[PDB]
Amino acid sequence: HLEEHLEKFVENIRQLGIIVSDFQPSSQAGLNQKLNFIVTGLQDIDKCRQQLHDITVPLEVFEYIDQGRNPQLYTKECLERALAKNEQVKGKIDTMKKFKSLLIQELSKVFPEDMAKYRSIR
Amino acid sequence: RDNLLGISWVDSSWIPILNSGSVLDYFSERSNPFYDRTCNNEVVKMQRLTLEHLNQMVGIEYILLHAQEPILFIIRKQQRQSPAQVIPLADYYIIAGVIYQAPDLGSVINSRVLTAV
Amino acid sequence: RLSTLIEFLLHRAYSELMVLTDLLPRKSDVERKIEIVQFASRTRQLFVRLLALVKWANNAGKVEKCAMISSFLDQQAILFVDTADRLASLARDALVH
Amino acid sequence: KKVKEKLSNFLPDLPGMIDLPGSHDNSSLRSLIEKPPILSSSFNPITGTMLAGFRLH
Amino acid sequence: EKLDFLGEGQFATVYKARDKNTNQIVAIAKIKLGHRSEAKDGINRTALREIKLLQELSHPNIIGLLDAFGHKSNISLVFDFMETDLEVIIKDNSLVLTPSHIKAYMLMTLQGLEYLHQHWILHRDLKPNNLLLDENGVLKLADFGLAKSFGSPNRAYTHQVVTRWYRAPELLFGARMYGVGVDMWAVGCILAELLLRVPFLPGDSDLDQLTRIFETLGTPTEEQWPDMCSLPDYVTFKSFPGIPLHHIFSAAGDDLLDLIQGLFLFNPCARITATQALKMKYFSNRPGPTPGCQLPRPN
Amino acid sequence: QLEMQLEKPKPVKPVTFSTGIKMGQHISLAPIHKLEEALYEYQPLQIETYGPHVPELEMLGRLGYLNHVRAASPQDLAGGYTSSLACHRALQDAFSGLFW
Amino acid sequence: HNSSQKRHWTFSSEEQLARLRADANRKFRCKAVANGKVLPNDPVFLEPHEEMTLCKYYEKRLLEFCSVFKPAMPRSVVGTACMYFKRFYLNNSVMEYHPRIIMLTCAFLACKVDEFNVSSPQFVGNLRESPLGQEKALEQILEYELLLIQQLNFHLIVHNPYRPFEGFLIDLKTRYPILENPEILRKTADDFLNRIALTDAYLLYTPSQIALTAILSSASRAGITMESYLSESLMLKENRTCLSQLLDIMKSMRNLVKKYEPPRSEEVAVLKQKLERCHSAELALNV
Repeated sequence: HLEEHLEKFVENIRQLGIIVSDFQPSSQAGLNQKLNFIVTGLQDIDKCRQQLHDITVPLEVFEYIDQGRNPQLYTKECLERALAKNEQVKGKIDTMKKFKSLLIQELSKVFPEDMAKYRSIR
Repeated sequence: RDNLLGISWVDSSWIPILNSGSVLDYFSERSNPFYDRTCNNEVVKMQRLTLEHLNQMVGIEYILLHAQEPILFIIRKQQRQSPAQVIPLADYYIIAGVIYQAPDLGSVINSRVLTAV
Repeated sequence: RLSTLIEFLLHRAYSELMVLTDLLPRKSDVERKIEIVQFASRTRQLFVRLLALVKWANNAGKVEKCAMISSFLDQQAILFVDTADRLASLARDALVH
Repeated sequence: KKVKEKLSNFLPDLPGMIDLPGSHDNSSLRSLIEKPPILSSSFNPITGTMLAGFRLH
Repeated sequence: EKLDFLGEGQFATVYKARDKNTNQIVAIAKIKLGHRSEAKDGINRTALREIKLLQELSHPNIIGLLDAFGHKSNISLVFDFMETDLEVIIKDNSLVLTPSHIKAYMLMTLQGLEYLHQHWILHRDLKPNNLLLDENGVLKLADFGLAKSFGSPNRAYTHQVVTRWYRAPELLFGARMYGVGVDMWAVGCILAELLLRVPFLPGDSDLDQLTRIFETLGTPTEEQWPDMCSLPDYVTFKSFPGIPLHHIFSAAGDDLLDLIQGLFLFNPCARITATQALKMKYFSNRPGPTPGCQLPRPN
Repeated sequence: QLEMQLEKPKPVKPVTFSTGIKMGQHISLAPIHKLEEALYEYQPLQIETYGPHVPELEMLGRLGYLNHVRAASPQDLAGGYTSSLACHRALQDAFSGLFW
Repeated sequence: HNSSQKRHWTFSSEEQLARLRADANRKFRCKAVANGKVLPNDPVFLEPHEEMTLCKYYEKRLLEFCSVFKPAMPRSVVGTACMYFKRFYLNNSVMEYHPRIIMLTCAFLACKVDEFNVSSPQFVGNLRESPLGQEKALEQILEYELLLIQQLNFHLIVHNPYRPFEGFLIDLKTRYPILENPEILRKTADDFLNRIALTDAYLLYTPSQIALTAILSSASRAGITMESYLSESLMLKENRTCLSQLLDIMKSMRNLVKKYEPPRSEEVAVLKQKLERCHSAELALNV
């Protein structure tokens, strides 16, 4: 929440500081370093806010961030693996359904009275 | 321990589960007269991982020499002074899951002549 | 777990900045500007990857539900294989004797 | 929908090459998320020596 | 002249370089503390102990406080730069692991321990690390922060100070008094690691670590040193059938088998002594301890 | 690459086989290796002093007396630190020096 | 101390100490004159013997302060502190660092080295001072703690004459039955030891020999002489030679003890007023 906007303002101040210290400056460019230290202090306040927030994140998010993609791709892949497991399990249960139907067909062919009493009892 | 040439050691369970990969393990079953705890294959199993470590730490390394898939699996005992330096100590051959020590061309002949004469 | 990583990132950033400020008067100032902008690139990369994290913090709970789904379906697959396994252990071990 | 949305539209506002991977960055500081750094010292206040060190040219 | 910034430390910061004087390489320490209180306790106890103990302990297997100054608030301690450390060396994937070399490392560590025990000053906290290897490879012991003297007068002896993994069994109980036992059991766990290649007993926190030590050596016998439960804090641990040393590290030469059995012996009284261990015939054997000229070096 | 690289030059000559066909191709054997480096720094006597002397185990009147300010005590004895360690430290330290 | 370390810091004979104290007095005098705050040889500058007398009376007061510490204190810690204090003024002058700051600091550093693990409330409770004034002193204590080690050459271990005493008495309970139940000997020896500690004995003589001489003086005072014990030590190297050295050291120790006396308070207050005025004089260091 607020940690995002705070660290974003910190990163933009860091970029402006890199731009200013990249350029020769008559004005006291120590204000850039002071704003960087104040951003570190506000990040400590945001770390208190992160103790308030208590986010738990898996490591593969960190690793896909290392690959430089969206973590949204990790969300799509977790959703895709969920649907892959659900597809496989529904397919196994569907083959068991077809096999049970075939078995009761063939046993009703070969044993009439017994499968009749079974279809009665169910 | 009287005469290592005159000892044979075996075990039925390991017999059906025997393959080129497991021959060293069968020699390693422990309580086997031919092999010893001092061998470094033991220090490797105690530690972790078996790779080019026999070329790194050089010493007593029992290694398979020649292998026939069903039964024949010959093992050689080497003493390394350094990498790329091998000194052969002895040879133990396993026939039908039965381990024997390869007789010297000369100790065998001496005993043989003695019995005949 | 992201709170601990946030605190550790802020600590490592402040400590590396302290080392940079310590060597700042020490380093030759013209190339020290280059070292400063290199360090600024380091901090920007740390902070943008933390920004990616706090972006994904909205999408955390759906991945938690996906982990629940995946565990459940893996459990049912192990149930199928266990049923077939116990039937094989019936048909080849207990009935032969 | 397309899920190859760049690491931009995601991290878009920050300047610099945000998309660039950690291996390409070659930064010791970046290697930190994978293994957490130890909090050896608490954050300290800014000092005059730092400003004297910088001050540009 | 500070020339390098190896990094910060647990209660210190280190820089590697040549001093105001000679060009020789040395590691320079800068004092680290929480000075925020307007009532600071001045310097920390760990620092005070470490500096004087290192200065006094001068041995080919002990590092020493050489030069020492402190014009500013800063206090500077001078210790010789070393190559690396045994711990990371054996921690890394087998680059060239070797027992004739493991035995040489053990010999240097034991000679250092004998000198420290003779000087009448226990090394309170040998941990796997905190042991340093130099370029020649002579290994001298280093971290001395937690050490204390051990003597006849009764005094509050510090407790639970040692790390859980290397805590002595008597310390794990909750014992108010102690002896060379802590250092001996700990060298013992470091040897264990060199042979096994991974840490011997893993304890997440006090009780779990005590349980795992007991599982590794079995329940201590009643004959061992009865009063093992009569020390101040004891909990009957699981009645393990017990495993021979042969079980945990599967094998090696039996002389090594004997040193291990001996450092381990449970009665603190019988834990083998430094002189006793050197005198063990294992050191004087056909396998030769490495001179250190051929000692293994990684990167 | 025909010149600087092997370019199958080693393919032309293989000398039948000396690894699979037969391991009796060794013939040219050699050794004569030496090192002469064993049993180094076994000796543990580094004893130093500028003082008189005292033995490690007491088994004497001092052990028989077994008396300190508080003598010895049982519960802490588990702690180890048998008074033995005690008198040894005490005497050794006292004897240390005596003649600058 | 076969443990070396103090082998370097064992000044050998009376004159060297006298000379060193004198030289530091000169050093401060000169630095100040050169700075040129004052014309040379003004009234304020002190004299070394007067400085030593002020130091001894104030040190007896410091020993009383160590004794009245609310938590029980091992004799080792008190001794460590006194030694540290004497050795500190062998390098500098009384004026450069006021004796009160030095005494309190030696005490805290000493406690930290000797592992007494003092509680912070216990230390503040013992001092009879206003909390604000005690905190002002504590701020100085911090800076002067680092300053102490700098001028102490970082040599912190101090050999305390106790351990040897317990040890010789155990040897007494075992090797010689000629004397018996030597505990009267124990208290008298303690009395001789405090008087020995007030002298430069710690600096000159070996501490083990100091304990042996205290035991010998106690024995002579009560009716026993240890020729036979001296004879067991003669059962050793140097053949006859060891005994003459032991006797000479014992005689010199007896002479210093008989000559040493507490400085009179009337004289001490005059000196105090002078020194107070002295530190109230303008030093000021640097910008």
